[PDB]
Amino acid sequence: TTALVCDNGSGLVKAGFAGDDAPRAVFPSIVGRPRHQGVMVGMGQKDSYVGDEAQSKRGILTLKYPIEHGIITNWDDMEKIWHHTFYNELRVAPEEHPTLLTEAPLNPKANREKMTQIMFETFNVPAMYVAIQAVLSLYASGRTTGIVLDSGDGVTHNVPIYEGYALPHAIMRLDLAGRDLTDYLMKILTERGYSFVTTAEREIVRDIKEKLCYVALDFENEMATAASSSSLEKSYELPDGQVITIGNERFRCPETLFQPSFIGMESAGIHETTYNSIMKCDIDIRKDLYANNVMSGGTTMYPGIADRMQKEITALAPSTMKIKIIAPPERKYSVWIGGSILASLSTFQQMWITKQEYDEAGPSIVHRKCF
Amino acid sequence: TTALVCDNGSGLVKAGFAGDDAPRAVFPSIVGRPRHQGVMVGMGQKDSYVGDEAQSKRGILTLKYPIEHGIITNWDDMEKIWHHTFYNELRVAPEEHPTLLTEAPLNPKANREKMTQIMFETFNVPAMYVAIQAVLSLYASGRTTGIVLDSGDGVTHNVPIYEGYALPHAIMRLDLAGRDLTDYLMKILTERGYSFVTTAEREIVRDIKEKLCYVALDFENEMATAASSSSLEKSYELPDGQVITIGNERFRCPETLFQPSFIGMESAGIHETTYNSIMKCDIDIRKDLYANNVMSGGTTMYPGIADRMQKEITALAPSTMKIKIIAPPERKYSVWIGGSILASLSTFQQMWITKQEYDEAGPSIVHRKCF
Amino acid sequence: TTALVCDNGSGLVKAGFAGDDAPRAVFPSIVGRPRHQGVMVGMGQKDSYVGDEAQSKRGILTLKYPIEHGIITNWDDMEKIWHHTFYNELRVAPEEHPTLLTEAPLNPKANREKMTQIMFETFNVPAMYVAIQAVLSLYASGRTTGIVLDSGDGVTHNVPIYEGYALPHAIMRLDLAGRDLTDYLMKILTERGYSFVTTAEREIVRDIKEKLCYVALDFENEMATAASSSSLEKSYELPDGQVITIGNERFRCPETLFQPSFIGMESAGIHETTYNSIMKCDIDIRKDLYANNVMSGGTTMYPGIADRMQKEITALAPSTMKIKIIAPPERKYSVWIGGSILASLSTFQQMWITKQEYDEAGPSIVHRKCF
Amino acid sequence: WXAXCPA
Amino acid sequence: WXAXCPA
Amino acid sequence: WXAXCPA
Ligand SMILES: Nc1ncnc2c1ncn2[C@@H]1O[C@H](COP(=O)(O)OP(=O)(O)O)[C@@H](O)[C@H]1O
Ligand SMILES: Nc1ncnc2c1ncn2[C@@H]1O[C@H](COP(=O)(O)OP(=O)(O)O)[C@@H](O)[C@H]1O
Ligand SMILES: Nc1ncnc2c1ncn2[C@@H]1O[C@H](COP(=O)(O)OP(=O)(O)O)[C@@H](O)[C@H]1O
Ligand SMILES: [Mg+2]
Ligand SMILES: [Mg+2]
Ligand SMILES: [Mg+2]
Repeated sequence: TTALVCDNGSGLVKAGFAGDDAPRAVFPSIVGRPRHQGVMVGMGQKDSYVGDEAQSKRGILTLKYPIEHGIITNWDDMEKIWHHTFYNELRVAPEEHPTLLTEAPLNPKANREKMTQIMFETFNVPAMYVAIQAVLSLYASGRTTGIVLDSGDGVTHNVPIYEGYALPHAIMRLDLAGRDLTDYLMKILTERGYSFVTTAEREIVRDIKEKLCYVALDFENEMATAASSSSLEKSYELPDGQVITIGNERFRCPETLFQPSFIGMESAGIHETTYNSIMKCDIDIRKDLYANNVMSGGTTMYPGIADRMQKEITALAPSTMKIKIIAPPERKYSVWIGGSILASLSTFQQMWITKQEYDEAGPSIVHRKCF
Repeated sequence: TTALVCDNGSGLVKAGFAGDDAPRAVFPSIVGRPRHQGVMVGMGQKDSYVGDEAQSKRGILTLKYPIEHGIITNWDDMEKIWHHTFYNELRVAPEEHPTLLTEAPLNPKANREKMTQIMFETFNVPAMYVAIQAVLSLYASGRTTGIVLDSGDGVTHNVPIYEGYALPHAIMRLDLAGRDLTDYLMKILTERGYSFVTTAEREIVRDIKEKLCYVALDFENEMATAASSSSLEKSYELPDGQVITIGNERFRCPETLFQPSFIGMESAGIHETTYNSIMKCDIDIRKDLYANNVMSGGTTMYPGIADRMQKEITALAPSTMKIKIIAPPERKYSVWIGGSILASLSTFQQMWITKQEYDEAGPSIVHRKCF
Repeated sequence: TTALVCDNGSGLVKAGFAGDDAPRAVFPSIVGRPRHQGVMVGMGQKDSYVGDEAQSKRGILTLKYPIEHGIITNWDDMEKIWHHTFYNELRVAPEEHPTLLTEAPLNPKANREKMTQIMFETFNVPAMYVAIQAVLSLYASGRTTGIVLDSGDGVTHNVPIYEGYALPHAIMRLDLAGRDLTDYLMKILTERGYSFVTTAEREIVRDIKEKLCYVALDFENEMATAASSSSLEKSYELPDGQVITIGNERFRCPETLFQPSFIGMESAGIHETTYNSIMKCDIDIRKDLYANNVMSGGTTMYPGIADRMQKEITALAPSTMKIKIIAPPERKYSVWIGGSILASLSTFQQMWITKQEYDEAGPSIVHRKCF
Repeated sequence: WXAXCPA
Repeated sequence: WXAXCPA
Repeated sequence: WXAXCPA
């Protein structure tokens, strides 16, 4: 009938039918299994809770993300997540609707081949497609030229596109993302003292980072202000009931993006990677890419990240080139919106991967879909 | 005059002057207060007994450890302990000798700052330094490269160091240590019947674990052998004359280190944390980290812990790499030996935190000497 | 006393006294600086490691090549390599021996002038000469007529010479070299999955390319054979102990030389550039240049490169003209051997740049070394 | 500790 | 991943 | 380089 887009992120699965303006169901990409004893008190139980159900009762589970750093490592968990989505969230038969998936650039061919085989054999989708997340974000933005910085939960890539001609040699991929920032917040929350070690406590730390953390325009000045007994101290109430105070940790957790050396990463910050990706293009493309810096991804929702990135790039970029950063309010679902736009296009209907093509070419057929 | 090293552990305080090969005085970090009535029979009494005196007459006291899992909970108790050490054990005036202290990694800055303020105000040490236990253990081992696991009474941390360049991002901290093993032994001694609830009974259980407990090379095989009516049954005599028999509890109490799920802890075993910490370093670094596994701390003295850890790591590590574990016979005082070595160095004499620096920078001055 | 030849390449510094048949000391042109924290176990260290020492302990260093594409970028680092070579490798005073340098053609004059000034003022070299690498390679080959393809780590130039009369209008310089091939191997090893990001991991990728990579005689046929489950799959062992498998990536890493469009470079392959350089000379010279094709540089050591480029040139060149390629086994040190031959010539002793000439003409005197 | 664990 | 990084 | 390419 109608195609459905399932953007399976590395920490948040967003799925829904093509043509909609927002995902129909958004739940964490978490598969949890009971950790404690089975216990005498049992009236109906499940050996594994998937999605929002796992996080609802996360006090008795060891949540395990099937995807991190943009790669599925537990394929049984991914099969469980896909089945849960298709049969509980969208509540539709996958054998009737084509499915469009998103994959981060610079990813193994084995992973995409395995996902294709799983969705074509376990499920019976008549057609399927795998697209790069940054291209979908650019589709959602509505423009044809620009450089997309999609910073998800597990990956942070950067694909520059000019007039619809993507340059597959200036794509820079970084492994700094929401999970690494959450781990860093867990590590540096030790300084004040409030430390969280378990996976449920890791989810609590992730919620703390989502609610309180922000990006400082000037790191040194903000650190001095915080150390000077300023008002940068917000209070968060844990589920147990005890309030905690966050001081300079608010702007130090997301400062890892612009300073990967905090967790001992040799790579450069997101601003430096974006500048290098722009500088790797042709000299006639740099001017347009400078003024069309499209931002997407969940972790690009920090307050003040756009201003800090613009200031850093303007410092790096020549003074005579205008720098503009586009940060739409729908950055969290930009990839899914672009996927929905692409899947409903009249021209895209001929670029699917039909079941006959998969049968005649085997699982190793998704290699002409490179963007 | 001469520097003194006071390694205040979470259950065993070791103190002594720098340059010595062994601590001058080792006493439990226990502060006990009378529990029963004062009673008409009083000719000479104290309201609180510290260290060995508290354990000598523990039958009428409620022993309370001031330090546990590394953090000082009661500060008056540690003021008492430090005064008792300095004025009864070393029998020297603290105002003349610099004091070098040891703190577990990934600890709150408030604890170290308060310890600094206490030692610089209540006492008058001309200088004082705070170091990390694993770094001191590596100093004692005599090498410059290797990964240290210091499993003390309250904490079990892990600091990998290569060529004297420790990585403060691969440090894994665990809360499984001698106190948790003692509590688990108290819980599982109930199975045979012997129960121990009071603090003195907790000390008795600690002594039982010290004398009889051991780490099995294979847990399932050892459990089957014990259940098959074997000779794994030793007899311990309680202070009141009764004798008890320990069966499979000998290798079940220290198996919690390799299986934290026994007491409902989600974290992985010490072998898995050590493997992760070795691996989290650079790819060129683990070649020397695999072959330089250094252990320290009291709880690393179980018979067969080295063989079990080597087998587990070799199972986890690639088969083409040699795995060597270094377990010196002085593992109990390895941290103190390393501290004595460091404090007597000619290069270290400029790294002290002088009283003038503390006065000019306040009590929040120990953040430039992080290890 | 005697002249010394220091061929400072863009990734491999080769130095030695004139008259020898091989460089006395060959070490990577790498300056490494510490990256991790401020050292815990510290007694005697250095703030920067140069050459083989940097690569020995590269796990804690951020290696930075001072010379990129044959152009010196970090002058302090280049001074560090020069001093390290002169005072540790040859172990001679630079103020006593004349020094002969090598510089790629079509290079900025500022680079050569600054190199001359640095080595003539910081050191006290009595006489310094700068020569083109291809001319030195032709000197090493022993002939006077031929076309030299010196494909080093940073540059790939092509200087045609006839009867000792170099043609400085058919010289074609390409920026595709060993560094770009290493980067492409880093990018395309992601397909199977094994990805390397850090500079030490970049050195690992360079070692992989040196050991396993080869040039296919026919690219399409070799690709089809590799995709047909053939034996073109070698195994490499990483320093951590894991074995990796390289399939079609073996002949795809060095196929960029013949197809620069792989990394989005408009320039043609090395064979096409060589043919164009030959066709830019006089019609009476092409016959001799076709039969005297000379290879040099490290990256010309791939197995089967000579046959591949001979086939490509024979396809491009007329069928009636004999095509011969000279590939001596000493291609790695051909430039240094030619420099040693030239510096020991009796006629060349008058072509030096003495101290008096530099003093009377400042540092803009190296412009009549034009070749 | 203050949050998480006792100490 | 298989070599380099975990995944 | 200064213009074109990095070096
Ligand atoms: N308002 C917010 N502020 C800060 N971080 C956020 C916010 N919303 C989401 N995130 C982070 O973004 C990550 C995932 O976002 P998203 O990109 O939508 O999912 P995915 O990464 O699966 O594509 C989460 O791990 C979360 O930490
Ligand atoms: N021989 C031994 N066998 C088993 N456990 C031991 C042994 N010696 C000490 N321990 C345990 O180690 C713990 C503390 O030892 P130690 O590391 O010396 O003190 P701290 O933890 O304060 O540094 C004690 O609680 C004790 O239970
Ligand atoms: N046996 C080999 N096989 C493949 N590549 C090689 C080999 N030896 C050297 N190389 C490559 O040649 C490059 C530089 O070699 P060389 O020409 O000796 O140094 P330079 O470029 O400084 O003159 C290195 O980056 C290396 O990758
Ligand atoms: Mg995403
Ligand atoms: Mg200790
Ligand atoms: Mg060269």
